[PDB]
Amino acid sequence: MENFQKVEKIGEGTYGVVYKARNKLTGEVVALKKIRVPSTAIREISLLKELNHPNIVKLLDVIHTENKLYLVFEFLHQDLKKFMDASALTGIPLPLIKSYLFQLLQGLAFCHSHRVLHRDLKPQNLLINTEGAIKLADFGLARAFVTLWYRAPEILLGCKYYSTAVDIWSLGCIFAEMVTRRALFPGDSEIDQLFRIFRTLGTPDEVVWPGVTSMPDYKPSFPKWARQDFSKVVPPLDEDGRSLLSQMLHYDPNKRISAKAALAHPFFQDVTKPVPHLRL
Ligand SMILES: Cn1cnc2c(NCc3ccccc3)nc(NCCO)nc21
Repeated sequence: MENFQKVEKIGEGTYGVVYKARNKLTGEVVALKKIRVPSTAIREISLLKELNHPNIVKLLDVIHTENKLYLVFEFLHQDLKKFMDASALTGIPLPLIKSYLFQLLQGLAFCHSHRVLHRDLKPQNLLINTEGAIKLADFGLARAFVTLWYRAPEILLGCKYYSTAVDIWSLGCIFAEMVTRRALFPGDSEIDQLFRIFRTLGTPDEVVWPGVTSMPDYKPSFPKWARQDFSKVVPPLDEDGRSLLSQMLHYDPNKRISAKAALAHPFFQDVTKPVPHLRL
């Protein structure tokens, strides 16, 4: 819009291009998102404008002008993906990884309690500040209105009425990635994605996942793989970390751990809030 000096295109995703912009009037630097108009989209958004939390990127303003929608968000200095790319030679220390996951579970727990799902978590929409805080960006736009890597298996198998459990799956995937410095399931197609999950956690069945064989995209023709030990999957992570991850990656959406429950896991017993050395 004309109230902003679009100083840069910091990115672009499923819902449009995001720009680092300065408010011509307030002088503040904000993240301007040009959304790519449904009275309902508008109404879902208004709800999001009102959901505030320390671990959720704040939606400052909604500009519905000339039948166009722009979302104005607070600006954060870096995203997790870039930060991990910088740390790839030494990894993000466990204390920082632990603090980040803890904060992320709090954000998720706040949203999930309001029946708000993200549905598209990935390192790129996790933003961090020099203060050691991390926040979830784009929360709830999915309902208001492409890497398959963090996609929950029930979504891959055709489930249309998915739950908050899809976010815990995504988070578990990210958690593993920070630990090993390599993506857990780097799938290049929905079926490749699905068989990558199967080769590591083993092909699901009625025992571990009752109802699985009746899923829409489920085919009796799927290969049967065996489950690998987690010690081999996330070699560096301790027992507490592995049991937590295990619970986040349960096939059955109803058996997969909740964000609130995860906060009480013994893995977070020695959590602290260290500060990251960011290069801006
Ligand atoms: C809604 N929002 C608030 N701050 C940011 C931010 N800040 C990080 C940032 C700063 C400068 C250049 C690139 C990214 N990055 C992005 N998208 C980046 C994911 O590719 N959106 C943001």
